[PDB]
Amino acid sequence: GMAVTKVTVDGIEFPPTITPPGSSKSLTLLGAGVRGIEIEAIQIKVTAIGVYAEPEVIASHLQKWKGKSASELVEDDGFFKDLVQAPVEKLVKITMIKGLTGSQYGGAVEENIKDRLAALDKYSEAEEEALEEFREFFKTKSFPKGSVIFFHWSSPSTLQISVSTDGSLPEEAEATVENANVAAALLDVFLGKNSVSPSTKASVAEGISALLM
Ligand SMILES: [Cl-]
Repeated sequence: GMAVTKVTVDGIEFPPTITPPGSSKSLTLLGAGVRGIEIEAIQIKVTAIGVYAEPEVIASHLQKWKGKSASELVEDDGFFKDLVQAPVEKLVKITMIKGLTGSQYGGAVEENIKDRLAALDKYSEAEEEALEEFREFFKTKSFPKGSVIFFHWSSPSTLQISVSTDGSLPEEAEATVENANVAAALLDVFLGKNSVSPSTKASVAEGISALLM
C-alpha cells in the first residue's frame, strides 16, 4: 500500500510518497540508506538514497514474500531480484550530503553501471552509447551539498533523470536514457547482490515486510 512515515538518513528526510517529475502516479517509499563515492582515492563522499515504487509492487508482485520478516528478506537474493524485476515504475532519489561536480558524481555511478554490465557480459556499444548520454547529462550539472537527483524508471528500459540544486521536486523530467541493460544495471547498483548500499537494502527489506502486512 502507501507508506505513512518518512525515513531520515543522516538527517535528510525522505517523504513516504513521491510523484516522479512529469508523472501523475504517486510512488511509495520502500526504504532508504547511504553509499560512499570515492574521489581520487583520497576522499570518500556520501550520498543518501531513497527507493520508491508503485504501491502495486506490494499488492501484486511481491505477494510470495508475505509473512517473511525484514531479517528473512535481507539475505534472500531472490527477493531483491523479484523487486528489481517487478514490472512497476520505480524511483531512486539521491541527496548529496556534501558537494560533487556533475562529472564527479556521474563518473562514479557510470563506473558502477559499467562494472555490472561487464559482470553480465552486456557491455557492448548500444550500452556504451547509453552511458555516454548518461555521462554527458551529468557533466553539465552541479551538485552542491543538499542537491538532489531523481532517477525514474518510467518503464523497464526508460530511465528519466531530473535534478535540483535546492532539493525541490522538478516539474518535469530533464533527460531520458532508453536502454534496457543500463536501466536494469543501475537498479542492480542500488539493490542487487553487489549493491553499493547494504543499508538501503536492509531498509527496503524492512519497509516491504511492513507494507506486506
Ligand atoms: Cl548514489
